[PDB]
Amino acid sequence: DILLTQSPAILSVSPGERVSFSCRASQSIGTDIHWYQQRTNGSPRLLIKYASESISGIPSRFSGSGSGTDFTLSINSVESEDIANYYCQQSNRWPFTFGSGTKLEIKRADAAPTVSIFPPSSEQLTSGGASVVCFLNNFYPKDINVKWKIDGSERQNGVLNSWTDQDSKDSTYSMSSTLTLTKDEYERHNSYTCEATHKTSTSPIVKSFNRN
Amino acid sequence: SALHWRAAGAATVLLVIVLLAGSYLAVLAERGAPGAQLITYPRALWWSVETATTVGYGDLYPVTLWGRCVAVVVMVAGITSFGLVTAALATWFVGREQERRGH
Amino acid sequence: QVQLQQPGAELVKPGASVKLSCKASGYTFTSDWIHWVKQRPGHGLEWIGEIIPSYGRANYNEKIQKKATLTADKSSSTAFMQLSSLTSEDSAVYYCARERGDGYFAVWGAGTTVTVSSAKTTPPSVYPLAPGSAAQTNSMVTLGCLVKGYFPEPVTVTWNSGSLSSGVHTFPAVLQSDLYTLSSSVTVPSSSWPSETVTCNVAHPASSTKVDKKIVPRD
Amino acid sequence: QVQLQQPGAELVKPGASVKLSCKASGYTFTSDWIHWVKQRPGHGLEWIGEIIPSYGRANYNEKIQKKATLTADKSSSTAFMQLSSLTSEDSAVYYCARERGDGYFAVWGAGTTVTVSSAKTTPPSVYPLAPGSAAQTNSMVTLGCLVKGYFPEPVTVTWNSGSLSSGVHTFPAVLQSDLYTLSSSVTVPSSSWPSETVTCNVAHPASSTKVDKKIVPRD
Repeated sequence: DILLTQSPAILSVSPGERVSFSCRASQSIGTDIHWYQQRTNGSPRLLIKYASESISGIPSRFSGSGSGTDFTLSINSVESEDIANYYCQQSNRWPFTFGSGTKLEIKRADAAPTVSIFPPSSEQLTSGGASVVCFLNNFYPKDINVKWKIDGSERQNGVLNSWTDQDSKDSTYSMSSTLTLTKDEYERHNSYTCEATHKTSTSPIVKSFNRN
Repeated sequence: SALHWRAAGAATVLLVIVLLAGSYLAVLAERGAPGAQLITYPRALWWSVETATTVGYGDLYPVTLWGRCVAVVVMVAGITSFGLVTAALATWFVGREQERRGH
Repeated sequence: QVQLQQPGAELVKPGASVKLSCKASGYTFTSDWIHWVKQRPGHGLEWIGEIIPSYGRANYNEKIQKKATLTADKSSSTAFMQLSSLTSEDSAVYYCARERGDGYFAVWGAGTTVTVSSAKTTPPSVYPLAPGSAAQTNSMVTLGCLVKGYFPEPVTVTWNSGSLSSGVHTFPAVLQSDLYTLSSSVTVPSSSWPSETVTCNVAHPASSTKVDKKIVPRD
Repeated sequence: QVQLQQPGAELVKPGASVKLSCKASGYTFTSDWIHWVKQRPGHGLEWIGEIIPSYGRANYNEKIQKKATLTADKSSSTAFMQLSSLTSEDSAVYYCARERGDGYFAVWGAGTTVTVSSAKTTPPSVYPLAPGSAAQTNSMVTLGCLVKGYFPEPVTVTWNSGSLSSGVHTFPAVLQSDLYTLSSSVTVPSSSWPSETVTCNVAHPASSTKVDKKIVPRD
């Protein structure tokens, strides 16, 4: 079987710069290589066929070159929508095979998080539960800390965080922090505060609310 | 329309049909054999042509039993079709030479 | 258009089996192959197998254990993959794709999330996320909704039934006690809410559930 | 021889385009290809593309972004390359070359220096460089001339209109405030000057300028 090697696995470029993805076949496969784009939660999408042939609907920005064993997919002037994984696939010999894929990453200008705290809903309280939700949205870089404080006191029990992959709309990241409690334990406290520490500010960004 | 010409026409049509079916059946025989190259329709058609003509470059060839069987039919159809054209040219020349000799 | 249609999700108890479907539309040719491709979470694309519906011949990846079995129904333009005797190693997104016999996958299905576990299906609970009233408004406002306590993956979240797409984040689910939880975020001009209405739509294919939730300011 | 003739220089504002020409003489065959080759300063030779003028078919390097477009005028025996939407990355010497369809470039043009910038053309100023009078003479004497304040590159410097070639150095230009400066040096028998005359000839293709300057001793 033909092994397809894509290396490096991650590629970091700056907005509007040229980028080139590498595909290497373990033996000569002519020009029988096609390239696919997979965004977060999406299915693959054909970009280039037979190494260099344009697919209608695909930005002119994308091109392909190579033959034999060495193949390249190129983006002249990257933009945020190009943030995805990129797979090559050979059809020269049976069975068809895929490369392991390369992620495009864009290094954009630093951006402070937009922070929102949300008190739990009356609908959720109605069922004996309470979740305080914090959003830290559209920041860059991805390194960020979130701290919870109840009535001034730090809190770590019952905190689940989730980070998005780099957003294909603006090359930023986002993260949610969710403190879950009983209705009872939520009723037994006043102020809930969400504190974000990010490179773009020596002071933490803080959002709070009083159950009262 | 004399026989040898109707047959040359018939042979040529029949070869085109063998080329097309052979392309299609070769891909169907060869997919599933690791290492096989005779596995997409456009180049299988080119492969059937260069087999029917007995050129056989070696860029493409079947490796399975049934792809080899499809190949044989294609070879025989091709050699037979071209031989039938040759035999029709023989008949035309032989007839013309009778007349030219007043026989 | 949608040229290949696949169910969003199938949950399968360990050791059981499942038939995955793929209904094709658009141009169908005698020559078309339907391919199946497996993607495990955090992993790449894995070619499983192929079938030609017009003749019914199928090939499978040898390099991986053969749990699959491919059939097609020419009448229904539907290709089927039967994965049998599944394990946790078989939980994956399974795509189907159409190839015109010329080597590339021109069009793909949206894929079926197959989860192997013993846990029961659970539709999610959807909750609004409107700001507290002591929160200051900028030129933009941020709303959300909270999808918690569902199983298995996935859920789809849209805003105003697809019309809202700019300003949208949906966070990856986290798994807690055999139930999943995620949130989704939307940002509209402060101007534009609640004057114009904002609703999140949450579909959970494994339980055939879809729910709407309007995001209104708090009382 | 001169078998291919190309203009010395083209200056192109960023984002603009330019048509490069290549007029062929000598034997022309139905089979001949004209090739284009890019060389960036300090870098090697880069194959851009080819055209067959008799049929008008052209091929381009895929591995590099495609700004070019190749045409030919069979009547004028002239091949054209249209590079469009240029950037600093496109500033280079562009050669044309003739290949008889047997794989090698038997003959080359002198090449066109293409400069991408927003600066204006500026013909150079040429100044004599004769020794001071307190300088002692050896069996050889060294003269020069100074080509300063021009843009873009290049300039050609010859001495007595090509007849003087031994004893000649021309130094690479240096760039200062968006103007180039270089000098050229010539060494003749002390004997032979100023008895016989020494003149430097400075052509600046981008401004269609050519000037002579006789090097006479100082007053």
